[PDB]
Amino acid sequence: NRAQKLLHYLGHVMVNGPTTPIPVKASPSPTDPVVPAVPIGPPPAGFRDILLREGPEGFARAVRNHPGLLLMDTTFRDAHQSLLATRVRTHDLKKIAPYVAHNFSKLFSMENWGGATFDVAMRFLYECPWRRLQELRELIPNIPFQMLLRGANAVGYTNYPDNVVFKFCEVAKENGMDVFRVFDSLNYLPNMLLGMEAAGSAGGVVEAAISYTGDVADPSRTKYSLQYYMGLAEELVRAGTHILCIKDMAGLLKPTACTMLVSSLRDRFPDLPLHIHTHDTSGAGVAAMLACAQAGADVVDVAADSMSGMTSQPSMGALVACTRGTPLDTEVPMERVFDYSEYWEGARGLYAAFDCTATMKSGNSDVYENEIPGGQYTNLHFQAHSMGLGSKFKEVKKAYVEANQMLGDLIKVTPSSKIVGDLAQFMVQNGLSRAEAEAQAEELSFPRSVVEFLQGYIGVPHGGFPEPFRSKVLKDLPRVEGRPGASLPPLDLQALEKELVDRHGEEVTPEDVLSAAMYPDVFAHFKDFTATFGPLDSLNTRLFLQGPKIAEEFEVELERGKTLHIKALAVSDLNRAGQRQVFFELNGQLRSILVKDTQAMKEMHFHPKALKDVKGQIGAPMPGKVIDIKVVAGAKVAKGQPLCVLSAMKMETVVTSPMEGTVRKVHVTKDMTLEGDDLILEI
Amino acid sequence: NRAQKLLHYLGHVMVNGPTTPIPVKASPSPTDPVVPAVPIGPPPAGFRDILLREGPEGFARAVRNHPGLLLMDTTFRDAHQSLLATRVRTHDLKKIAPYVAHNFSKLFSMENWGGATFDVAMRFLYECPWRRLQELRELIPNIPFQMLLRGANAVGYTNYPDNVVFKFCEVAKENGMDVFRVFDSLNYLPNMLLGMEAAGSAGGVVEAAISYTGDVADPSRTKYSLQYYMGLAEELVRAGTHILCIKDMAGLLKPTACTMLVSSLRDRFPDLPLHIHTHDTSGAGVAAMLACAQAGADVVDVAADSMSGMTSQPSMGALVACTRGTPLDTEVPMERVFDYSEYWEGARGLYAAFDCTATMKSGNSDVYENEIPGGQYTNLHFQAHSMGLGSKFKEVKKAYVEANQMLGDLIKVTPSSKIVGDLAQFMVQNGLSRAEAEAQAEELSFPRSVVEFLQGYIGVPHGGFPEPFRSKVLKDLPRVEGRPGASLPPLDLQALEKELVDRHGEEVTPEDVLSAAMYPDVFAHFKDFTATFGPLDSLNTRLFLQGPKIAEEFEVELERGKTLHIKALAVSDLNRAGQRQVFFELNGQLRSILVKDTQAMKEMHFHPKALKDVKGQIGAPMPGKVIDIKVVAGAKVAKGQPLCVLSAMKMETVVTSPMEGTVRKVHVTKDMTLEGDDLILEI
Ligand SMILES: *C(=O)CCCC[C@@H]1SC[C@@H]2NC(=O)N[C@@H]21
Ligand SMILES: *C(=O)CCCC[C@@H]1SC[C@@H]2NC(=O)N[C@@H]21
Repeated sequence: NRAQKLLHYLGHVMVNGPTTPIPVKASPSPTDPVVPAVPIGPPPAGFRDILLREGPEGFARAVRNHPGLLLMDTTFRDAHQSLLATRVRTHDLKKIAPYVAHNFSKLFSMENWGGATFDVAMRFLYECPWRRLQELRELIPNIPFQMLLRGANAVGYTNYPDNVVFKFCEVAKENGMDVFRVFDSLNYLPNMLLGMEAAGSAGGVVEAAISYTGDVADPSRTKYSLQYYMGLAEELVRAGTHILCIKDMAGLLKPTACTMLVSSLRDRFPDLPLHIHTHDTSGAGVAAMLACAQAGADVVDVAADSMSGMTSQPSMGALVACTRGTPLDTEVPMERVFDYSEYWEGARGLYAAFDCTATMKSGNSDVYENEIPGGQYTNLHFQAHSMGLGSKFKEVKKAYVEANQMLGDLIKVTPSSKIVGDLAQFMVQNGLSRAEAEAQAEELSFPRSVVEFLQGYIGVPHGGFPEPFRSKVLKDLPRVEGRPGASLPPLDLQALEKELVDRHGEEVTPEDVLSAAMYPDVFAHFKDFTATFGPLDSLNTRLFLQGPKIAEEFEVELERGKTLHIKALAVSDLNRAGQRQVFFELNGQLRSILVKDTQAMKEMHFHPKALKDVKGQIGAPMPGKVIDIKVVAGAKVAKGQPLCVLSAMKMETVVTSPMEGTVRKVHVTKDMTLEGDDLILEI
Repeated sequence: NRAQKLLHYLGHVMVNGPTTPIPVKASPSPTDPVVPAVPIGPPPAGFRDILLREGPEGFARAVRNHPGLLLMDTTFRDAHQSLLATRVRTHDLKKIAPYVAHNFSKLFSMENWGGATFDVAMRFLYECPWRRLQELRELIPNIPFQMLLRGANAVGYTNYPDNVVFKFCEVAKENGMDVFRVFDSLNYLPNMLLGMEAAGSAGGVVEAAISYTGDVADPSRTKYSLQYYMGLAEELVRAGTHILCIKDMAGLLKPTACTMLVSSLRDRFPDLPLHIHTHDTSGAGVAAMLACAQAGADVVDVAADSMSGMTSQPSMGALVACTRGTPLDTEVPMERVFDYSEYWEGARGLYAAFDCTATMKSGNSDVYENEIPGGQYTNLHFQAHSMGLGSKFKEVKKAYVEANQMLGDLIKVTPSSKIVGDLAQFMVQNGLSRAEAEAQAEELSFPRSVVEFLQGYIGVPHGGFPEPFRSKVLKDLPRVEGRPGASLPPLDLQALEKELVDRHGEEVTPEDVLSAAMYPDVFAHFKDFTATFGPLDSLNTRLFLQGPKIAEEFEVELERGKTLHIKALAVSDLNRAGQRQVFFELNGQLRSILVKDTQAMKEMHFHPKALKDVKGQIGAPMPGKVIDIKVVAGAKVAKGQPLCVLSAMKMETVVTSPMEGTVRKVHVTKDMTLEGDDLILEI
């Protein structure tokens, strides 16, 4: 009963379309991604060998004592979150993972988990994220792995109790995660210290990421000054971080600001490794990374050349070529870069339904005025499409700016940017301005994320909440102040394990109860879907998003040894219950799949009958047209008296009543062409 | 391997259409024929009981001593030969045979075999005629059967040797035939005596049928006078016939001529039974039959009221009603007639593709000027449709009159009418008049039936052949005079049995070798078809001519006990070899049928290549357009010299020759937009 669920999925996708929401109506390309040649044998030695040999402090001293620029690949997580709405599957990553393991041994790390990959992998792709992590950990053994962990937000959207995040880092380090980049939205310091403690006690390398916004080189803006970042970095180094990081999530770091900030961090902490992360939204990413690498940055984040650009990271080939021959040489050969970007061009062609290039064709300097991050940009375009706002995204960006100013000049990264984007979609859908919605603040019903933020369930912003808005929206809802994670009670995780073993099965693991603690309803619907259709992980992307075509024999190997040569021969028409039939040739023998179509129902309405059991139910003895009614609705009549007269083709009849009674209502109007045995009078 | 051939037939009819030629593009009606209620038990006693009890002479004395008019039903043979091109199957006859056996016990006989039913049952319907005869002989035991046998023509179209017709009557009497109506086309007397001897020595009742033509009441026409019929009847009574018959095959008997001829035959032979057969083409059939029954006729031929009329027999209900209360009472109840005609209205609705009423909506008095018989009328319309003359049938009838006059005023019945109709289609297809084709008689190529008739292989006409035409068409072909059947050698029938057992199987019976003696190639193609698709006899007519529809469960019971509930679920698209696939649900399990489509082939042509193995094969290195040729076809050139120049999108190339040689031909013309690697010069 394994190929039957797969054929049910394939027929359901053929007849009804894909169960994924599709924002751009397009098909996957017929061209396959070209995987290059990989030398057979064990891969080279990398930085994970020195990590497992001498710990995180020796890893930090090795990355600090490396002559030249080090790179981190973000193609597996942040490139397709910025460009393809986080929709790239584990199949296309596993096809290129041995090439990366053989040829990119000199990388610092590789971000391939965390962010929005958790929620999208369970929600839209029907995959387990721990399964992707384990598969790529077997495939790439020589390069350290890196995950993007929020403060007390783990991989969710709100603050969690401490035991859940500690257990989350414990199990993620158990599965294979090496480097943990911990950041917070509002730069709220105890949430950062909590996330750093949870990441450090699990045994992993800690990368304390400071969220950057504004401009430190512009003295006109004084809220997030250079001294603000210097004090934040001083306290984060005082908590025992191993690598400091600057997360510029919108792409706002300019070369002068880069030189100023990295030189301040280098002459304040002379032996601490600096990592810079930026997006190339404004079009100045490679220039900013060259400014950082000359100012004293150690690791910078890149992506493959076909998977970089618009809202993504800077390009790997441009960073390799722009440092060739310099003292900052990365000594990576460019031909391996060419083959890797060749693969990702072929693989990006498969995801044309979620692609950024259907709307945005080049960069945009207006990110200097709306400050939207890139992953949020593509996921926000999808979310605005799925709520009817799919043709008003410029107004969503304008209300984005308005909602940033209205909520008190927040630092927008994931959670806070999700709050500002929810408020922007609310202000677009209800036509409200800034002052127009602050005047009606005590009347309107803001969404759960905005009201939950104004309560303070994610933390406290810099300079405090907007207190007139917080007084007008929150009437008497509880304002839990201080730290949200030090107030909420710990979830009994063995109770949740006991709650989940009696619903799905007995292969429920701690990874599953962490998936259900982070997302209860998404894990429930994911488990129901994978009960119905089974492991759709090992399908290719054209099969997953499009199904097969007629008379084209395709090969599916679900598990080890179990191979299936499947043809799709015909699709019938609809049955009595609105169901179609699909005919397959599975392993050479004919099989049949019955799938419910989803559009051919809910089309019926007509006039009711005249029920014969009651003599006071006067109906039409013959069809035609009501030409005159002789009764007043409310009086009573005798039997034999005329009530209504009807006419048909050369025929006219007068309706008589069979017995007495009070005329309740005249059910028929004037000149209503009714059928036979249809009710004209209730009596 | 029995349901597979049936499903192959059903899928072949679904995808490709019916293998029958269809003259009128229409579908069988969704209404089923309403079979009435039949009382359970043994049927009444009829005339076959007195036949089997006292022989043909006692049968003749019983039909001669019956007070009142006797009827013969022609609905099973002559009605659908006149109206539906002989296409009614054994299924629809078997559905009403027990009703006839229970309710029409007072019939004289029932014509249900012979005529064109043999050739059409093997050729277009894929049935054995002996199978129909045996099935209806089990179903109707109380009524004598009647067959229409030609002279020395048996059930064919030319004269046969004596042993074949004697064996034919032997086996037909063995199978269940009781009454044999023997007639000849030219009223050639020794062929009539041969057919009467073959029918009488087998042990059956002999009905000597005189073919009627012209008008005995009109003294202006003197060729077929009343004395001619009187002398013919005198010699046919002198040969020992049991029942005399007048076959008016075109419908030319008028009431005065009927009274004159039947009164002459009654006062010449006072104790011999007279049978009259007519068609209702002119619209005076019931009046003529009432005139015959009052003049002294004993049996008249009728048909069911929904299966009578236009070119068919007179109506049974009109004959029953017009003799009610008279001394000529038939004592048949009219309600049984109503139910029988109700069945045949429902069953005639199934044969809408072969129906007379698509062209002819009422009778026609022009049969007084063209003299076409009714069965020939419908079969001739089919034959003119299958030879491209389907829209020129009025010209076929005009050339019919011309070919009657041109061939010497023949008596037109089956063979002779087939000769005149072949000549009429020849004169329509070649635009010839009468004298225009007799002037070119020595030049043209008349068909095999006309030339074979002018040789005299069917017999000698009254007054001799047209001797200028017989001299001009026949140059030196052998004119076998006298009797054709007393000249030809007898066929070795055991040799033909030995020839047929080593081709099809070992269930080859004498009925099969008579079928192959009468029609060799039709029996061969019929045996190949029934080897491929099996016994298609037990299908209903909508299934046979139309196939099934999608998602409509139909029941087929091929043989005793073996029942099949078949659904048809889907039909795919075409394969590589142009074949479609049909999906069935046979007995509840899914089956697949692969049928060759017949239209999606024979579409390819383009320019040939330039073959690389020869250096003297100069072809186009790039596509484009020939703009100038610099060579003269015939001279020889050196290598490096320009030959042709070609242009494409912003590109122009000059063709050089690789070596020397003589330019044979310039293969390309001016401004021929050719492809790449396409030949421009042979050298
Ligand atoms: C669900 O659609 C997955 C994307 C949801 C929003 C994600 S979470 C990370 C990015 N930051 C943000 O505010 N939106 C993006
Ligand atoms: C074949 O199509 C069966 C009909 C062929 C002609 C038949 S034979 C009897 C009728 N008489 C005649 O001349 N044509 C009809």
